[PDB]
Amino acid sequence: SFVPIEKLQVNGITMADVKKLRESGLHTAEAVAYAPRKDLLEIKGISEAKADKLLNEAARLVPMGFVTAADFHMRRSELICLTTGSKNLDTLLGGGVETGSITELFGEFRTGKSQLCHTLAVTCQIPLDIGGGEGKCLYIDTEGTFRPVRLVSIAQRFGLDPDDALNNVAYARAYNADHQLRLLDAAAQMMSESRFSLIVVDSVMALYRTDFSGRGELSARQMHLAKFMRALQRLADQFGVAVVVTNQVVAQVPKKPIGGNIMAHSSTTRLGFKKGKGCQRLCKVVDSPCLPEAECVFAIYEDGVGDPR
Amino acid sequence: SFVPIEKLQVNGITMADVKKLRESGLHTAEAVAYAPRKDLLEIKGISEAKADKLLNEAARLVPMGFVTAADFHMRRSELICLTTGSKNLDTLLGGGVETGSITELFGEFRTGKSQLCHTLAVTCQIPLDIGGGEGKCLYIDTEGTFRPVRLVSIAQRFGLDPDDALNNVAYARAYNADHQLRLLDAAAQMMSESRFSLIVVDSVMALYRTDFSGRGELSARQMHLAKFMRALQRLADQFGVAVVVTNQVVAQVPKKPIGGNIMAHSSTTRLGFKKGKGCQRLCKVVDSPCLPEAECVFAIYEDGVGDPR
Amino acid sequence: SFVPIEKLQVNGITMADVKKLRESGLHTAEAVAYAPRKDLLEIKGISEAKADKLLNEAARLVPMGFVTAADFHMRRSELICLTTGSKNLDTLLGGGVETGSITELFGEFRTGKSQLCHTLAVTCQIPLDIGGGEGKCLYIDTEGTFRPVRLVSIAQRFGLDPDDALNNVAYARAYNADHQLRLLDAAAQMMSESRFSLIVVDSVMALYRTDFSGRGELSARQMHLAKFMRALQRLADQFGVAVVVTNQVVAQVPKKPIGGNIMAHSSTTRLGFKKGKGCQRLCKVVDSPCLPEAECVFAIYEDGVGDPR
Amino acid sequence: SFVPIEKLQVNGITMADVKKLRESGLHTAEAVAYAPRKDLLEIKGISEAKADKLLNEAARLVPMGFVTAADFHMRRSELICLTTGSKNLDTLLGGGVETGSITELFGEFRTGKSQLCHTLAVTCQIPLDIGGGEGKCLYIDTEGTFRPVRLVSIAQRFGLDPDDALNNVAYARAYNADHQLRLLDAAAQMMSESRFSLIVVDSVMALYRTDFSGRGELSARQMHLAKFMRALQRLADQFGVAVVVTNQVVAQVPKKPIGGNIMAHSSTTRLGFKKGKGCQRLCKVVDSPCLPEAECVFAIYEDGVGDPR
Amino acid sequence: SFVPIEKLQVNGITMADVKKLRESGLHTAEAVAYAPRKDLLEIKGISEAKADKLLNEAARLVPMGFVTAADFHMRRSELICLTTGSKNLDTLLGGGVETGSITELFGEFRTGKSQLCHTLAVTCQIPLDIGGGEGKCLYIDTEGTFRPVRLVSIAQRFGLDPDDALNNVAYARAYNADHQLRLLDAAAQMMSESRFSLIVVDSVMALYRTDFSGRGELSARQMHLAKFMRALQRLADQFGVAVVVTNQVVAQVPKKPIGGNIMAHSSTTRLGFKKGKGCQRLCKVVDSPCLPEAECVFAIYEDGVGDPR
Amino acid sequence: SFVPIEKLQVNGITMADVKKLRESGLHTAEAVAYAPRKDLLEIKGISEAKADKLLNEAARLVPMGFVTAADFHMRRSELICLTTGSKNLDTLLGGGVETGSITELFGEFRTGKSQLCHTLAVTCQIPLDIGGGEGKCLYIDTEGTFRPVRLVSIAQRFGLDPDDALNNVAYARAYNADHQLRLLDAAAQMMSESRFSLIVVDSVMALYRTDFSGRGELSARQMHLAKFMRALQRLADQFGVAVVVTNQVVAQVPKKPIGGNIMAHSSTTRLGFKKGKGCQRLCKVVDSPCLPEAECVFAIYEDGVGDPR
DNA sequence: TTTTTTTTTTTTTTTTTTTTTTTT
Ligand SMILES: Nc1ncnc2c1ncn2[C@@H]1O[C@H](COP(=O)(O)OP(=O)(O)O)[C@@H](O)[C@H]1O
Ligand SMILES: Nc1ncnc2c1ncn2[C@@H]1O[C@H](COP(=O)(O)OP(=O)(O)O)[C@@H](O)[C@H]1O
Ligand SMILES: Nc1ncnc2c1ncn2[C@@H]1O[C@H](COP(=O)(O)OP(=O)(O)O)[C@@H](O)[C@H]1O
Ligand SMILES: Nc1ncnc2c1ncn2[C@@H]1O[C@H](COP(=O)(O)OP(=O)(O)O)[C@@H](O)[C@H]1O
Ligand SMILES: Nc1ncnc2c1ncn2[C@@H]1O[C@H](COP(=O)(O)OP(=O)(O)O)[C@@H](O)[C@H]1O
Ligand SMILES: Nc1ncnc2c1ncn2[C@@H]1O[C@H](COP(=O)(O)OP(=O)(O)O)[C@@H](O)[C@H]1O
Ligand SMILES: [Mg+2]
Ligand SMILES: [Mg+2]
Ligand SMILES: [Mg+2]
Ligand SMILES: [Mg+2]
Ligand SMILES: [Mg+2]
Ligand SMILES: [Mg+2]
Repeated sequence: SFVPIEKLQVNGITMADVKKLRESGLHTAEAVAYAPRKDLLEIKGISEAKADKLLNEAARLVPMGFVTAADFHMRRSELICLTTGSKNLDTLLGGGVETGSITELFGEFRTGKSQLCHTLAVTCQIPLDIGGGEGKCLYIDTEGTFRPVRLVSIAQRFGLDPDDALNNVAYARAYNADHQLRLLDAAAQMMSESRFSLIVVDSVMALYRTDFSGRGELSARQMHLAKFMRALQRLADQFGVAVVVTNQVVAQVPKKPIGGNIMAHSSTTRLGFKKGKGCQRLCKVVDSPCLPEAECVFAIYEDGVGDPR
Repeated sequence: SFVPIEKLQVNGITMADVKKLRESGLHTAEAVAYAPRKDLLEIKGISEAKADKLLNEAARLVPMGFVTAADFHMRRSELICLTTGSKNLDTLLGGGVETGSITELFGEFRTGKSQLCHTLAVTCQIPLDIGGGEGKCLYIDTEGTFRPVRLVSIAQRFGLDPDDALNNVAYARAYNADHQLRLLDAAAQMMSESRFSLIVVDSVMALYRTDFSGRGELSARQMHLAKFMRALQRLADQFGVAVVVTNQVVAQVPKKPIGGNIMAHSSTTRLGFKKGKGCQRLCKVVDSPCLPEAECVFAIYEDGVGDPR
Repeated sequence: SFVPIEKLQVNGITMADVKKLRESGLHTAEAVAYAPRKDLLEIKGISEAKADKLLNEAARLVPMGFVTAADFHMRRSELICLTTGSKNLDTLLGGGVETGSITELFGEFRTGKSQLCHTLAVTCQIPLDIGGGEGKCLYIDTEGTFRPVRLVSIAQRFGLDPDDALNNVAYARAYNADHQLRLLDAAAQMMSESRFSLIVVDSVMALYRTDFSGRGELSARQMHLAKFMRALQRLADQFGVAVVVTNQVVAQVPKKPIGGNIMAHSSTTRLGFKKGKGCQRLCKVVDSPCLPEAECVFAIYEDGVGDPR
Repeated sequence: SFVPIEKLQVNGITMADVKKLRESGLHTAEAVAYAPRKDLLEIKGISEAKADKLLNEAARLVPMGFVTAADFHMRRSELICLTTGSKNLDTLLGGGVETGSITELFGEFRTGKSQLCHTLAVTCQIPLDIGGGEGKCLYIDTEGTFRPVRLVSIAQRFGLDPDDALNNVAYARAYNADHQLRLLDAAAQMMSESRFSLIVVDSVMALYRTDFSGRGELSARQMHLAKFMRALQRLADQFGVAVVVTNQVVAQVPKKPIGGNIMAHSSTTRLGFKKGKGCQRLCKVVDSPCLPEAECVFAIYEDGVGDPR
Repeated sequence: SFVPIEKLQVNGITMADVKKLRESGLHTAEAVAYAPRKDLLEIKGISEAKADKLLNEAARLVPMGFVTAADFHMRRSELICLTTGSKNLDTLLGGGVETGSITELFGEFRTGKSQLCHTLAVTCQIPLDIGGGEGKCLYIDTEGTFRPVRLVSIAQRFGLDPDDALNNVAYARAYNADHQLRLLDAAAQMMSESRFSLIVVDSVMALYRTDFSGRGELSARQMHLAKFMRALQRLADQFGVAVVVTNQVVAQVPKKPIGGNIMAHSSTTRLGFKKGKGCQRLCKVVDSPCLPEAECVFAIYEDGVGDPR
Repeated sequence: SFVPIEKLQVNGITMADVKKLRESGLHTAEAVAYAPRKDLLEIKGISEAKADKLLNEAARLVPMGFVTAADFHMRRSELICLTTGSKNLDTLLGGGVETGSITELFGEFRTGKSQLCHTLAVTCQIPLDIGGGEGKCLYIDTEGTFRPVRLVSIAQRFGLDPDDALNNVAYARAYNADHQLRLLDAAAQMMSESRFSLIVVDSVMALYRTDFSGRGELSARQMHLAKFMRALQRLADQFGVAVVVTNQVVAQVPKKPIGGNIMAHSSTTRLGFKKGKGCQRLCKVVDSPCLPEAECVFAIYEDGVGDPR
């Protein structure tokens, strides 16, 4: 899928240089190709001359030019989608959650945002012919609501062994925004050794709310958030995984999501959740580059997300 | 349990540094590990190149990284749950009140919110064999309804010596929101010396209602409340105690709890109380990450909360 | 349309000099005539007494002097306008999108900026008698929202063949600001071999946000952006194409476009988009040298941009 | 109103010397009278002795000495002023735009700088008894915003014939700063053959911004600009025309014009524009040798600049 | 006042010698006394053994030797001082502008430098009792900002007849630096026939900026400027008049006057002007041999320079 | 302190020879003894015989031979040292300005060079017990900055009577370089009839710059300057007075004094001035035969040079 | 064989928050 970063060791580029690059956070040749020159010179040990040759070798292995739209159409026809467990939602989304972009879920409390993430963390492991991804899951939790018992219950409905299902999920907790950003380097390091398919951030704005307080700290908060979103997009470009994030709401003094224009402009797809009758929930498509606006109904059960019975 | 803060005395850090840190409000190595760097560059005497040292230390002692979900599942099966005195309530809660998270109780007047807190203040001192926690209780009051004469009667039912029961509860009264926030530092200091198991806040919104008035002060109220909730969650993370808070209701213009979206998103479990016939009452699960919705019946007697006769 | 650069090989200029000029990014005689002397001296091979000869010959081939306003009036009556697919919008613009200048579209999320670009990428290929351009399209994407499926649906409505329509669009993705500026040399190389009529940049400011962070890098950011805008205008002068760019908005601490005074002064026409009822949207003329301020309504359908139904 | 340069061949000077002078860029006897000797001894062919004869002969035809202030008052009380189409503006300026000096207009985008230039290009042709000039216009454009449709619309309001109006304006487009300076020699050549009354430069600093970049090229940029301003003032002295230039603004890191101290000291009159309500605009006098500070209001209509209802 | 030159005609000196001296710019006996023998021998028709007697004579008429400081104090106590029209300014300067020395004013655009010169050109004619000088004014303008209209208004405020005020000012315009130096011979010739009391040079540095461009011509520029300043001082010594000159500023790449050390060392008094609130301006003493540093406030009105209110 | 020239009257010598020598400019036997025989030849009236006799005489009256270093060391102990009015300066200079040598001060404009000379002109009359010289002062001015009011103010601070203080200073003004050289003969004649202690030249290079312009005339300027400095040193040797001179600076294309190597080698002590905060100034030792290189601080007040508070 | 001089010039915006309270 990607080009190993060891193939950049020619014409006087040694292994110590590659070790310095890995210590900086780059783990593939694509990561080197996508970075600007001013970024590479902020590493203690990389002189101006090398920074040029490094950029010349990477471009020979990673294509960056012009193609026709027919070629891009053919390539895009081969991306896989992940099933949500509900037929209504799969039809509404055009197949499921798609790899290579960012999907956002928002709503008020107990509307079902964490249950769907739990369901996807299982369906990302199953065979491709039933809507799976045949990969692993990386889960980052900023609120403390992750529950392995739900995973154990869900894995039985899809014919899995609970031991392997629990072994194939990597989990981490974050305590402030700097730690939240720091964890992405470890994620990138782990992604280059085995095959993953999904990343979850639940939720993305909870710690920013209190780490920066009031007017007078707004600009710095928005700048930090923009850096985080750019890093997530770069990971999706490098490894071809799906990315899912959650968000909270506030009242207009009737409810709207938080994070402002930075949040609104950088998400590929946006979905809104609402509370229904009993165990039923309502879903609406709020933003998309290729889908119309519409609505549907789903339900929460002991074994996960499904269709109303 | 935790790691003493005195272990951050390896290199270039003197007892004066730890004294300054303890002045700032930190009494554990976890507290230093969980704080952002921008927060450390605010204590007179710590400037730079030292905050970066205290951060490198306490990460070797306190883990912050990825694990498997099977390890997390094994660790979570060791948490303690405290009995409520009623079989139906314990069955509905999946065991009782669980350490490490936040539970909220809401309802209209004389629905039984304070009697349950009084009963929990006793059940947390008894041995783990019968559903206790073998620890002390910290009780903060903002309405003036704490009555030590109920504790004597309740303790006489569980085979406790009344004088020991009364000596093992710490009590404080608050007069405004700033005082309420300030008491938490003293709580942390006390918890770093002896062993505690439970914390009660009764009630959390009573003083906010009158300290801030009108739409022109609404934004400043919610930020203060968010800071308070974050501090409570940090204490629960540090010491592994249970946290219980109470809340009032209002009319729509049929009744809903006060506090807005900050309150609704920051709580882990939510329970609603209603009035029944005679001494009986009804309880309902309104929000939870691993339990379905259901209801049961309990009763109030001269010896505490129990099952209907 | 343009004078080929091979006509400059006279009176001592050989093929090696033209090869060096081409490698430096010049592909037409007009490009040589528009460059200052200080620019030519910075190319290896051109020393002196040769740049002067090149400039004299280019001025002989390309006119740069005074004419009467009647001649310019006659010449400007032969410019082509491209239809947007909506009659209200075409009337509001005096005919459509005009070749030889720069048009800017700004608004908040999901207001319809990318859908109009997709529609224009098809209408630039149809015959002149129905508002087409009879040429090819070049598309540069910095956000990853280009979707070939919309082109098939839009091409079906205008009587085009989908395979031919997909073969006549050239597509490229950019990953940082240096790469974005670099792609224009390849664009200029491609335009001198076959006929194009439209260029799209979607969007112009997305990567500048994160590549330059905070105050202290603001001047360098603005200077880089000024260079990019000047290159776009030079391409429009050289080849007689239409240029369309998109832009994001920010809050005033009620919304305004980003990019400052450089962006405000560099654009020829400026249009603002707003969200309406259902699938309807509103457009407003914010700046123009020959049109008054006015407003209209348009709509988004499965087959593109059109009039309300 | 000027002495032809053919009067200098009296005793010892021939037609070849005058041809050399004309090729170097001198077209009147006043031009020879105002040039320093070091400049004359720089044309191929002209040596000493001859360079000493011309300088003497010119002094006999162009007076350079002391006079009384009463005589200067009498002469200055016979200068033409050009109407702007608005009565408020004419009152604020003391009659209109003054021949023999330099006027500068600055402001942010779409504040009306180019519309007033378009109106003046028409009013410079009408008879003297209604505020006109009975002359021709020369227009230099560095941004590409010149539109003859506005001229056709404006000429009808004043009773002119549109074909005559279009035949009496000379137009040129500049592509870099060297070309911009080079066009003034052709301007002088043209002005020595027919009667003109106005010159427009719109705008003056647009190409300097990008032709020189950064700290290391600031001195050369300012020196080039000083030469351009001196040449403009020389033309105004030579032929008795009015000179109008436009300028852009930047933010103070609330807005100020660009060009430094050279521009600020070189202009005779300075006016600032601001955006009002609907089609209304505000004008302020920022610098002048004989007028106090004050403000007024004007408006833009389909037929040019006028009074607010 | 001064000793006429005709008195030199003794001991075999004819009128032809005196005419030859007058043709070279010498118009008094003090001028011949102040000149060195080397300069004298550069005149055609005056050779050795003639300069010997020319220098021997004029030493009996003009004294050049030693005296006591008390006598010089007595002589200096009889120097006229002109009034600026403002009491704060007259107090800050010790009485007004002093005859026999050089005063320089510097500042940025529209700080009031030319208005004060216009006011002095009137106050130099009023009787000695009210602070005048009872003489004529000589005015040299290099920028083109002289306005006789202000003189009428200013004269109406001091009880003067406007026509006589306008007839008592001599005005000249300079077109390059050689012409600027040439005009001083005519000034000296005029001053030997009628009584003058003030000389004005408005922007002594404006033409030097462009006449010598860039490094490589700096030495010649400074040498020419030094000659001009020396001639000004000689005139002030010869006729006992006051001398006022103006100057521009540049940015320190927070502003400083131009001209270098040659200008800084040859000015007796230096004053800096700054912009205030409304029509108010601030003045500061920057250099002087007998005054301390201080500040004051003045204002500009339709009748000239005056007190803040 | 000197042998009168009238003491050289012996056999073969008459009054006419002494009168002729006095006319030439020799006033003491030391001057005749120090004059090489070649010099005593252009004096019309003395060719041979007389010159040899005069040289033989004054050898017995003035010692010309070898002495022990101890005798010279003892004789050097009877040297006066004038106070500068500042304690820091007196400490840095080792006591004050010393008689018998040459001191030079240099710096930029308004650095305090003339104020110190004014103060010395007064302190040179104070009694020896408090650092005086009990003599008169000779002042030569080439710029026109001498102000007796400062002397009157300074006299009171030291207990002197201003009427008497003004009568003990001789003042002269120089108009060109030849006159500047000529004044020294009169100075020497004056010093042979009364007791003087100080001599001041302010400044020494102001007229040389303009009397000799540019290259080609160089080295004649330098020969003239060398002669002037040799004459100054001869006076200092003859009469045992202190000598002080001033100097200007130029920029290096950070500033350096003017005069070349002649001035650099001829001076005995060199001091540099710099501007400080408020009325404070900084002094630096740049050259001295027997002193280290240190710094100091002083200030200027209404009564002269003093300590920085 | 000889003997140093003399300063200049401004640039360029960013970025949302947060519910209240029964009546006959
Ligand atoms: N085992 C279970 N069986 C049925 N419903 C459950 C179970 N666990 C949780 N739920 C339901 O899921 C809801 C919580 O949804 P969640 O995704 O945690 O909300 P949020 O949108 O805040 O993330 C609760 O209303 C609860 O009733
Ligand atoms: N000793 C007691 N015996 C029986 N019932 C009691 C006793 N003390 C209080 N109660 C009951 O408890 C109720 C008070 O409930 P409480 O928890 O204080 O209400 P809230 O929900 O406002 O906190 C009263 O209705 C009262 O009847
Ligand atoms: N196939 C389709 N049919 C109908 N509407 C669509 C279709 N695809 C996208 N849309 C609508 O277009 C809108 C997105 O507009 P777009 O131009 O991508 O926004 P932006 O202004 O951010 O570029 C969405 O609201 C979506 O509902
Ligand atoms: N034909 C017209 N009728 C009415 N208003 C017009 C017409 N043409 C242009 N305008 C108005 O003039 C303004 C453009 O001002 P302009 O002078 O070009 O700006 P700038 O100050 O940038 O030069 C626009 O806001 C536009 O609405
Ligand atoms: N008749 C007048 N009445 C009031 N103020 C005037 C008049 N004429 C000129 N001014 C003011 O004088 C100022 C110009 O000052 P000036 O001395 O010309 O500046 P500079 O320092 O550039 O020479 C302007 O700001 C203007 O407002
Ligand atoms: N009477 C006074 N009171 C206070 N300060 C004065 C007085 N006279 C002159 N000065 C200060 O002395 C300084 C002039 O120093 P001076 O020695 O003349 O400079 P230079 O080094 O050019 O000769 C000025 O800055 C001035 O402020
Ligand atoms: Mg939630
Ligand atoms: Mg209650
Ligand atoms: Mg968008
Ligand atoms: Mg504009
Ligand atoms: Mg000015
Ligand atoms: Mg000085």
